[PDB]
Amino acid sequence: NQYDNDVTVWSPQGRIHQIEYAMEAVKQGSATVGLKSKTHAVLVALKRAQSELAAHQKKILHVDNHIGISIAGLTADARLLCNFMRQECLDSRFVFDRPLPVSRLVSLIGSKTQIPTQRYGRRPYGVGLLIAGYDDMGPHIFQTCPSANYFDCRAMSIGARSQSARTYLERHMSEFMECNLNELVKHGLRALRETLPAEQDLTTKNVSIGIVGKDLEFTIYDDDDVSPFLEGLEERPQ
Amino acid sequence: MSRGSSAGFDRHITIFSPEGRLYQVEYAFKAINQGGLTSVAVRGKDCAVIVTQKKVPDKLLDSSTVTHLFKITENIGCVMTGMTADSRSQVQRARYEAANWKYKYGYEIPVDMLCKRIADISQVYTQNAEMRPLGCCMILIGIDEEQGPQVYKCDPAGYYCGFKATAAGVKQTESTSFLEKKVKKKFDWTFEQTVETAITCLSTVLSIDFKPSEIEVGVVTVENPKFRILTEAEIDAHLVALAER
Amino acid sequence: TTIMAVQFDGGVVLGADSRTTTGSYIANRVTDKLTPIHDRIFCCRSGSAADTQAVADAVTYQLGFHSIELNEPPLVHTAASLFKEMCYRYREDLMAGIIIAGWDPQEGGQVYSVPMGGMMVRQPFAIGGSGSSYIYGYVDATYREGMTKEECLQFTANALALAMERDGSSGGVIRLAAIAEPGVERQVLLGDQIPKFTIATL
Amino acid sequence: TTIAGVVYKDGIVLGADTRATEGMVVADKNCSKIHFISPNIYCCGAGTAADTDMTTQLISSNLELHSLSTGRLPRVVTANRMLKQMLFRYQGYIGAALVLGGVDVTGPHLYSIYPHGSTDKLPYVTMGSGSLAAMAVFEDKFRPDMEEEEAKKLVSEAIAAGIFNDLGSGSNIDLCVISKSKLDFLRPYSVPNKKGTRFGRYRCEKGTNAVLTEKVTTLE
Amino acid sequence: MAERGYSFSLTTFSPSGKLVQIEYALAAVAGGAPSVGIKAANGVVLATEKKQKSILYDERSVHKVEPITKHIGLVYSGMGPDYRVLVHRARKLAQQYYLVYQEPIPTAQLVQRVASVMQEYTQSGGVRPFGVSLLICGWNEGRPYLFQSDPSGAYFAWKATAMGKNYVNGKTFLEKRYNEDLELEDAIHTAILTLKESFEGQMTEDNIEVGICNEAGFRRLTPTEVKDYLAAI
Amino acid sequence: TGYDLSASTFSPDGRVFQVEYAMKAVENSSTAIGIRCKDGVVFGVEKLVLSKLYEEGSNKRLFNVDRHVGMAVAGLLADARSLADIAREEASNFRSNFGYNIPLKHLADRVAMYVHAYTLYSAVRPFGCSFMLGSYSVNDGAQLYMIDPSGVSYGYWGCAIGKARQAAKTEIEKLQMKEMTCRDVVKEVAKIIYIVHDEVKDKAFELELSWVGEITNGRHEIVPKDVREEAEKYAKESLKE
Amino acid sequence: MSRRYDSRTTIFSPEGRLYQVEYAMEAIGHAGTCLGILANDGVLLAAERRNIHKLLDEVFFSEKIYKLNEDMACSVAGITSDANVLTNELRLIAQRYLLQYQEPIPCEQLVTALCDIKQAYTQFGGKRPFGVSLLYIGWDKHYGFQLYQSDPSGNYGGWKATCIGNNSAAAVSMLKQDYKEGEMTLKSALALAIKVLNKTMDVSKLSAEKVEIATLTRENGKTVIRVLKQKEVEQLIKKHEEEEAKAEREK
Amino acid sequence: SIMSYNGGAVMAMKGKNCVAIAADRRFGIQAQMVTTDFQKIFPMGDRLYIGLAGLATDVQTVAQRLKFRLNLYELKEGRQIKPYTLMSMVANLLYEKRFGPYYTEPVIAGLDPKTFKPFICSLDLIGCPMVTDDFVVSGTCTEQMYGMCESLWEPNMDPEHLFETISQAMLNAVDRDAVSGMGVIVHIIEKDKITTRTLKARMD
Repeated sequence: NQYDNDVTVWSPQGRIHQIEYAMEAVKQGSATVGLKSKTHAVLVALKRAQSELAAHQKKILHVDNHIGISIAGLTADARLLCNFMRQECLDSRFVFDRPLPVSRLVSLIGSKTQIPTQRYGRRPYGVGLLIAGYDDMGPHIFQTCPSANYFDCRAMSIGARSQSARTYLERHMSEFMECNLNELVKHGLRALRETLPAEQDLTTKNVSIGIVGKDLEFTIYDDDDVSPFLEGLEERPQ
Repeated sequence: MSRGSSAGFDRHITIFSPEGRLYQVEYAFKAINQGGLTSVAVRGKDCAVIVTQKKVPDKLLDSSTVTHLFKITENIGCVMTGMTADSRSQVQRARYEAANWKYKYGYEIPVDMLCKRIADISQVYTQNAEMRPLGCCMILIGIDEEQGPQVYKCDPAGYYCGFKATAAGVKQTESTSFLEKKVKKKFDWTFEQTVETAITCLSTVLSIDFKPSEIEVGVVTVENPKFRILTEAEIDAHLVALAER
Repeated sequence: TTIMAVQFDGGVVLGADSRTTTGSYIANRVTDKLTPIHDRIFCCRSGSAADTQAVADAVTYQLGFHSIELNEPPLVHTAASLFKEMCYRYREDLMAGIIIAGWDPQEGGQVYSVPMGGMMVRQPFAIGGSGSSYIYGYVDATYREGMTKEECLQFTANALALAMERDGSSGGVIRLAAIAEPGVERQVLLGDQIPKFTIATL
Repeated sequence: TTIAGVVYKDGIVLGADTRATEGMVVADKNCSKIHFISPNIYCCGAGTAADTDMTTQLISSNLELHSLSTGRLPRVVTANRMLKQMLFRYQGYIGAALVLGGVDVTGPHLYSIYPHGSTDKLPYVTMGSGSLAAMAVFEDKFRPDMEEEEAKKLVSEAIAAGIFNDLGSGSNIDLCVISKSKLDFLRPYSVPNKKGTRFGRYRCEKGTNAVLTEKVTTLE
Repeated sequence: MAERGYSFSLTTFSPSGKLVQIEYALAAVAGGAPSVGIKAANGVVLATEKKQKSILYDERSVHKVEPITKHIGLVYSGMGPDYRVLVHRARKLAQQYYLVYQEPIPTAQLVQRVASVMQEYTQSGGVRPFGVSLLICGWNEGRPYLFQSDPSGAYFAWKATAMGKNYVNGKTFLEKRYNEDLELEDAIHTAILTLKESFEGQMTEDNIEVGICNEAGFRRLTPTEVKDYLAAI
Repeated sequence: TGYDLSASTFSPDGRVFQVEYAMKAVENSSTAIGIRCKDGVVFGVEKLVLSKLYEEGSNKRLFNVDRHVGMAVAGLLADARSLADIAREEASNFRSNFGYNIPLKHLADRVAMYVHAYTLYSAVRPFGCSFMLGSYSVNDGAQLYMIDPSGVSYGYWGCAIGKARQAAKTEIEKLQMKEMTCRDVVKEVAKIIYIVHDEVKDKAFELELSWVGEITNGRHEIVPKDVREEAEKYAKESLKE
Repeated sequence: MSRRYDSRTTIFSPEGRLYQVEYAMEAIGHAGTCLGILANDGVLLAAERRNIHKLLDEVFFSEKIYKLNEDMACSVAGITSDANVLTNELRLIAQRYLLQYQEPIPCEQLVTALCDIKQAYTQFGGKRPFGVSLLYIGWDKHYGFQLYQSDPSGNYGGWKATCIGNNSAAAVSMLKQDYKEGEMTLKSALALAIKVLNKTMDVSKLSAEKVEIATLTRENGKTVIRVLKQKEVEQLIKKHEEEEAKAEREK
Repeated sequence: SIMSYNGGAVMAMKGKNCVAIAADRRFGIQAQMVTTDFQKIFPMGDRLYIGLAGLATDVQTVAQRLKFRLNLYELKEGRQIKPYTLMSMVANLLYEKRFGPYYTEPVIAGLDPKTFKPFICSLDLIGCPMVTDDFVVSGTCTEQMYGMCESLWEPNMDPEHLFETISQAMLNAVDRDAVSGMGVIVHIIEKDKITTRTLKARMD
């Protein structure tokens, strides 16, 4: 139709269709879950392999010693945004000699990604981000969207089939805050597993875990460092 | 070509129709009436008066902020008709142009010069395709030392002109015919007669008896060239004098 | 050049000499150094005539546009801030010492000094220019709190006369301006109207 | 250069000498230093002659545009404002020293304009290297509301003082009288100096000069 | 807000080889108020009709016959604000010429520069062509000049011509009335008669504007002079 | 027929349909109200909780744009956030240039003109948000302005924007807010917000409250937890009859 | 926005064609006839005058023939104001070369520079092309007398005899039949031009006020460019009429 | 100092219905002579000439740029430039470089086209024009030229007297200047013909 090609065209219903299509771009990606306790923020990303002979695509990126992200949607847009966030964190450490507070970084992201939603010939970023951070206010989980809106969350899941993960997180959100690190990671892993097909199970090949905490700088566990977190997982309840 | 002929994008951008018309400019003239208000300006022998319709439907609206009367300089006043935000942008541009003219040339801008400047700026919108013309009309009043009171009107087409009397808005055709009748039977217009003529024109074309809160009045006189907006007391005095006659 | 401004309860008094020199030549002996910035706001100017004239014109323009936009009489502090911004931004290119004095409904009578370099300070009274060095002791010994408009006018006239008698860069006539809520009253002291102080002989 | 101007009861009298020196040698014996700005505004110029000519030409052109646009007579204040803003933006690099005089709807006005962009509105002004002699004449003999003939005599006296006491001034006195009803461009107004009468006859005869080659091109 | 205009042409070639936008600008011109120019032996007369739509309009406020220099005059047929743009540009071009050469611009030179501006608007990005035709008169080297500049940017030198409404009939009338050796007074009479042919209603000294160019320069006729000429007719 | 695609195109009736579509975007957002009493301004927003996974205070629609000026928004939140950044920039630049706090009327005019600049061109899109600016000072009093996507700015005694603004305006009309103080206005604002909310259409919502006035020494701030809890209890009691 | 109102002037068509250039060529075909003929002792342009009206003031120098520098001249067909733009550009290019080398620009180099400008408008910028075809006549020390023709596409070529504008194809057929290479003189070339213009201007009879003729020759190491007077064209037309009458009498 | 780097002298003089313009012919760098036929007088029309003194590089540059602009002018307008218009064009060209000036001081001598009234003028290096009725000089020996011309010039000289006067002025002036001379070229412009002569001169 005539209203669904340009990001500068309002539809007669008060919507912008290009922004919703970028939202669909985020929904096409593989699932990822983020949750926080009193002291830790955990991202667990289900990685997807294009072929049987390919490595699983990286989903968790370093931003700074206290901030990491997991991505859904267009990977190159995610790399653009990650470079921007890294530059902001380095600017903060250069000027103020302090780590940039997470919510200020998320505000900068929202400001940067709102601009192309109003200018002709631009497009929205087609990437959704889960941002795990730790600062003076404790742990933080943030969700950023192609619409440039962002949410402070107790827990969140984005990507394909993320509604099941969101239901599980709804169920155990009351438990999350008093969990220790291993229990929190296991909650995230169960939520991520709820988005899997029946045949597929969580393995050290398709699971990536990012953790940040009070005394713990942001760390990524990919293949063999994931096994201690996978050990002890009960079989899928079905 | 044929009457009301169209070809290409002549109904969407400011390019010529086969008859040589600019449809977007005509649509902007209709945008003026979209506002739903009417204003009248009348030139006396020693004064110029602008009277605009003031409508405040709801009591939640702070009435003191609902004005179509603005002062551009100390001595130049204006009434705007049409789209409110376009009107306010044009008012800001006029204030800037006046201040800059004073700064560069060392004397206050004449009313005709300010009207011509605004008209040039809007002709630019009539000739460039990437922006729409403003949907507003500006009426300026002032006192020139050489020529007396001045009433000038500029429109979205970039056309401007000086007037003995003029009107803008929904009922401006009826207002113009009424003012034609009043100016044909020319008699010496004092300040009171000019104000009464403007108010009676608005009241007769809107077919309502007015109240001091329903209209807004601004004046410039030779005795006091400074532009001043009449308070509700002065307007009510004028309205009483008009009602008794 | 000697410029001076004094605050009293309901307004200010400004005063200046009228001498503009080029070296030892007096190029203008009746210079008007008291410049209206707005209806109740004046500036006294010292330093380069081109610089102060340009800056005063620019500030007049900005303050007038700002006052039209706000539909409010300008604050003396706002004019002083505009002068300060201009003088600080171009401190390497300008030689301008300004006194900004005037009346506000919100603040009353106000005197601000914007010396060379572009700092801004409010003072009970301010002096400036090359002649001002000779009257620092006099104004320190003479000024008292609670002077009326007439006392302020006499104080300013005496100080300016003393500076004009000592400073070769000052002279001519004394231009005074009293600014209050009712308006501005300007006067020129010339000839025998200028306060006289006998030269000590023998 | 000596240029001067006075305000008299009906208008402005501008005056100038007509000598232009290059270094310490007289280059131009009859230099026109009073410049048209508008039919009611004139300007005498001193300083860098090229700067003066170019600045006055530019302002005259801009004021002509302004008066065509407004359909009104130019004001002296407008010329003053344009000149001072242009000169200030150039920070004294354009070396034009101007005496700007005119009569507009507000009356007669006289300004001195300095190359750095400062102006003075005065009833009499002098400028140039002979400016102090002319100023001495003015301070000795100026009175307000002089008649036209009195003002012309006074300005010619001031220019003559510049001519006879400043090495950089000489030749003729040029006047420009401006009132609301007329403009008199008196050039020359006075000729106080003339070349001395020749007592002899230099040998200048046909055939005196030997020629190597010659070429005559006929024009159609 | 974004201040970037369009960079592509709005006037392009049709399959038959025509630029239709320029023809539509010409249609706008042909709908304009009649204008007449007549070049006499000792001057040029430009006469236009300005019949206001109401008595509320101040006739003296706006002018259609405009001076460009002391020796060049302008009149138009078409759209008035476009005319104001071109008048401002012509005055600036004449001033720049005077600044470079220190003599008044010859009429042909100014016509060429104005026509160049009009062509620019026929080709540049994001603009429509001007919707006016100009009649330009001037006096140079003891000689009168009359030119017409069209919205395409093409200009012609004329001995007598008409623009606007009923301009074909005006041209026929001119070519059956014009002769060489005509004086300026008789040319003024002929121009007023040409306006009268297409005029509707009574012609008064306020319904029309007349400018003349001779050795003394270009000037607009005051309504009293026009009234005298109308009485003579 | 293709007249509704750009803000640089007028419809034959003289309308700019892109601005009207942006206004429709505002009409679908949840309700925010502002009330100007004799000694301050109080803002109340009904913030819909779309997911229980969200934290409290996420996606807040009340902003501090200057020490003395608060902002209540409705519509596209990202547009509203960019406009809040614009308002902050305007206030800060005004303080830097003129040396005092920007008057609320001037800030409203500046931001409204910035908004209007996006209704003229095909190269940009009109903002899909409307908002209220609230301020208090001793010199200027209490002031409450509202700006819509077209760029129109008006002063108000009470204002509502969002999905249910007509019912909210009806509720506001029943108030004698000209003689009231901020303390009792906060209760009235909470009651109006609780009234206009639709529990069937929308499940859960937080009540965001803020105020500026002599109570806060002319500083816009979140209403303290005690007053907010008291106001919520009073509003819930008023719901029951 | 831009995209929906963009005419796309500088893009290929599915057949590999540039439509705006072809339509500009149609415009050229509409315009008045210009003819160029090269002889052994000079070169000439003969253009049909399309501004014919009794009320038109007499033209200053020529309606369609423009001197470009001391040694070159051109004639234009198509849009007139576009031709004004192009002739100003040509004069600027010639003077730039003269400033750089202190020698007059060779004719082909001037044509090539202008054709590069035309091609640039055909390839990028989104503007419409110039609707002008040009004939150039000139002399240089490299190739002597030269005649060139350039198109809105930016193509150019040198010719012995060529024609652009109205009825140019019939004129080219006449030239192919009648032009004699290596033996033309300015007199015979002028006669051929008069005959060609007689055929091409079939509707309107040849009169000296309907045509403009300019000749470029060499005298004493100078280049002389002259537009013929009305009486000279009248004499040429009279001579052509006599030739036709005698050829009829023989037949 | 910079203006004297190459030396050189140009002079123009007014006759009754004629003009004369003369220049020295030496091209040299400081004290060393390089050539003796350097052109300093350029024709800008049938009866209009400009002589340039100053830096030889700026002499050549200004002559070529003036020829550029004059050719464009005479193509746009189908007429020959008048001497006053040429003077204004030269002044505009020089003032365009107000702060980076060309180091030449032009002298213009000509007859009015269609009027044939003699015109002479000189300009300084930033383009301040000076029109006189008797003579103009430019170059490194202007004091000597002033002495000669002020002594010898007379009003209403016929072209032969004009030739003798300008010749004697130039010869005796450059005989007294170290870095000018090595020959003198004189142009006499009348309405019907132009006469070019080279004078017998000292070569030291």
